[PDB]
Amino acid sequence: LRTVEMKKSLGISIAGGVGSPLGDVPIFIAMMHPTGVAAQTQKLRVGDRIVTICGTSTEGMTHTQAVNLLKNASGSIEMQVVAGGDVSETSV
Repeated sequence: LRTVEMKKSLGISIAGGVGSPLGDVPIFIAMMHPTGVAAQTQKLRVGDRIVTICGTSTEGMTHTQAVNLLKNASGSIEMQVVAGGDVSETSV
């Protein structure tokens, strides 16, 4: 579990959520802009699953809900993540 505080775009591409094309899966980081704010933290990784955003659980969030929250936010944006662990995919 890692907790990150970012100030803004965040420079991440998020995927997953309730009702995703693969069913209800945790929100996750699918890509990251190489020079963006997320990259600059050196604490987020592609494949991280997002457990909380702006101090609230992602349990039950759809992809649209999570994206709208992140797009709308400014100031300090808290995120907590867990590593994907190569559990549901494999890094090559």
